[PDB]
Amino acid sequence: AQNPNCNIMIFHPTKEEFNDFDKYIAYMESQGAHRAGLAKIIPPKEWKARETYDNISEILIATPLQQVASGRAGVFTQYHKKKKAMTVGEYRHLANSKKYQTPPHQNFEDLERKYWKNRIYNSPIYGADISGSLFDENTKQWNLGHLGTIQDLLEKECGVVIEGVNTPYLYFGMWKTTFAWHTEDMDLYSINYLHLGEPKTWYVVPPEHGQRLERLARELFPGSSRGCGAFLRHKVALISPTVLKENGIPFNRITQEAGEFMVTFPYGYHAGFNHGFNCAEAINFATPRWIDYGKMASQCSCGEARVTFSMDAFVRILQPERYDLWKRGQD
Ligand SMILES: NC(=S)Nc1ccc(F)cc1
Ligand SMILES: O=C(O)CNC(=O)C(=O)O
Ligand code: NI
Ligand SMILES: [Zn+2]
Repeated sequence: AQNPNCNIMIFHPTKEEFNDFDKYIAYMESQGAHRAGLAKIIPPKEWKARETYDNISEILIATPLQQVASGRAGVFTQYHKKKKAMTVGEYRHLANSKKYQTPPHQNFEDLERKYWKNRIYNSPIYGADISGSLFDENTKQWNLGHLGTIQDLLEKECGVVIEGVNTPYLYFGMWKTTFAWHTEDMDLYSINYLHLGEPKTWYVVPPEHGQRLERLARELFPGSSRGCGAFLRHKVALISPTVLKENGIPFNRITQEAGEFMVTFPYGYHAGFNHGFNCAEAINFATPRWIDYGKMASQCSCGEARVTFSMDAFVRILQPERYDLWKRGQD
């Protein structure tokens, strides 16, 4: 078996290899990349997402989110407080202000130490889940707005035609902005391109060990666990690498820099933080290997998770027994 230790693998496709997206995902998996839950893909030197990022300041962040923490440094939740709208130019200025800017640091490891020591004592503001794309329409390779849709994948594999669409989202981040431990909706893949700015550090649990993370989360957030059998779907819980190590949870970490893609694989739990002002673009996708994960995906039915329109069809077709209860939490 390839990659038995479930290490995060890094790929350097040639421009020829970068033509066929599906084929290269399949190649990565033939080398065992999915066992880690996360892979890095460095694009060919000849490739670019767009010409410049000089004219993005007028993009609107309609609902910036202030991420307010509760708990202890290594085990905490965050809730999202809605703030007034601001443009990307205004947001960048805020990110670079004395209150919010990245502190002096020696290297990525030093900054990581500072993040886990001090994150809970600050409330950074995130521009998340903004529908849109920064890929040039003439970019033909690995354009996240031009991927085959999940609905067409389900139709190709299972013969059922369903409603729904599948478009990218933009994320504008600043120092300490945080993404909580989660897998994707319906345990789908995700792909994330860091367009511009400071790095993003990722943590990931191998899919074959996801239930170990779930068990620890139930122990560490006992009230949340009683309230919902799938509360990590709420995307609000953080557990530090130190606490994961103390509890013997297998995981890996890696830092993504501007110009690099990350792919998360079905049922690969991940979490992380931004180093400073940046912009990422991400979208979910599927392959034939995903279908069995979609059939088995846990669901939140307590009402907190609240998902896109398009997940309805996924649950309806792949999980018909669960559909009645799930839809109740969504109305
Ligand atoms: N490459 C960068 S950081 N360009 C940029 C970012 C924000 C903005 F408002 C205008 C331009
Ligand atoms: O970048 C972020 O804030 C979160 N991204 C993801 O969880 C992802 O791409 O799957
Ligand atoms: Ni994700
Ligand atoms: Zn729930």
